[PDB]
Amino acid sequence: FQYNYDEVLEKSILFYEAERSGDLPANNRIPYRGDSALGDQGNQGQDLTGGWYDAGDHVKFGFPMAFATTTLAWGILEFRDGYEAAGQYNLALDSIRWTLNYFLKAHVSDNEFYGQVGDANTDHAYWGRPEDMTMERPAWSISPSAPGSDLAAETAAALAAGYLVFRDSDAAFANNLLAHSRTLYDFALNNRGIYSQSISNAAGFYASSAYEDELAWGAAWLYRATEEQEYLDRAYEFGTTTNTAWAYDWNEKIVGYQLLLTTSAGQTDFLPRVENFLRNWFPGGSVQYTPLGLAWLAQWGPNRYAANAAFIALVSAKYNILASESEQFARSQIHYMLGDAGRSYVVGFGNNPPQQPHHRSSSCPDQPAECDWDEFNQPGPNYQILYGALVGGPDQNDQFEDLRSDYIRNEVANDYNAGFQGAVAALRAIQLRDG
Ligand SMILES: [Ca+2]
Ligand code: NA
Repeated sequence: FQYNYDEVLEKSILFYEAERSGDLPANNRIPYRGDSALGDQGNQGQDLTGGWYDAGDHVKFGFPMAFATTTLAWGILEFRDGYEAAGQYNLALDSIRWTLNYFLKAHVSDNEFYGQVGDANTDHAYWGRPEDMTMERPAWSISPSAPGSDLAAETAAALAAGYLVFRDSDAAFANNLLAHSRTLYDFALNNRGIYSQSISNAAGFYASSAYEDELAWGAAWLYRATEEQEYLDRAYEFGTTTNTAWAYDWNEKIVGYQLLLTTSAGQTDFLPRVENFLRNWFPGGSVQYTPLGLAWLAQWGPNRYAANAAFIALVSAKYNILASESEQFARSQIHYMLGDAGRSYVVGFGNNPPQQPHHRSSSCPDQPAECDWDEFNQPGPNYQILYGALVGGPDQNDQFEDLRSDYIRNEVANDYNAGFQGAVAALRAIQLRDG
């Protein structure tokens, strides 16, 4: 079946706009959103306003925020023609300019980087508009005494990918991103550790299992950006040619750097593991499929895992790695999400989309009405439409209740849309083909 990818891209970008924290521009397209968290600051009063709220909450979780940005940037680089065909290319640049600017703010000095604003427990205890928050919002950083090679190298990857994206429109901005990428990557190498041990507030939410894959990923991005041999050396030092990724996601960069190195750097040693990942996902592999055709990796965000795999498959296809099966697989997954199994899983799009995403700001009625946990519990649709949000998804039998309190299936998050959006742009690009 066919879907309007131009509309999907427009809406996915609007989802990210609805996640913006800080001082919103005059041209803000999300009418229920206003200025919020203007007090966000470091421990010496450094400005930390901006960035994205992670999910349906108001925490700024730097690790997924950075990974979502690296992934979105990669899709812009590879599938620029799809974004352009859709009229969404400059809106996509404006989308990630938001988080790139936040990463610059968070990098307060060479070897201090702010990785979280908001205490997840006090943040999640509040249900209401971000514009109405009154609780203390602590900020935490990584440093030599409290390292985070994973967070620092992921942010370096986002900044290096950002340099590549932006050097074609705002070269001064792009080259500033590159300078910070180099510095953060050096910090990551010099001060080894797991960021969610150093910023332990993150450990119940975005716990990092290992940092070596982020070291390889940051090096691969900096090699693409600079072509300096020392970065390729670092990629080989930290990268695996013998292990196959379970997922491409905010925690596990393995197939990301393997594919990036094979395609952008021409390093075929990593190619067999890319093929293993793809074939694990394709029908007949290790990932179970629901009866209606979703490749269902796990209970949490199966749409996210499949959309991420579809993204990796479409980058692979672009570079003529298993292109036929990759395109077929990716299209099957994205089209599942768009409506092939009977409903859209994208809020505000297509047939019978979810109306109750687990999301605070869209759950609240129009100002000046009050908003509290009653709006969590109320049995009807969210008062605002969270256009473009890809929800967590159905269970393994394609069941979905569309209940706000079903926080697993009705979850929305920055990382959920990041592979998805690039995959949609890739499918839009494929439509440009002769014939
Ligand atoms: Ca990792
Ligand atoms: Na404003």
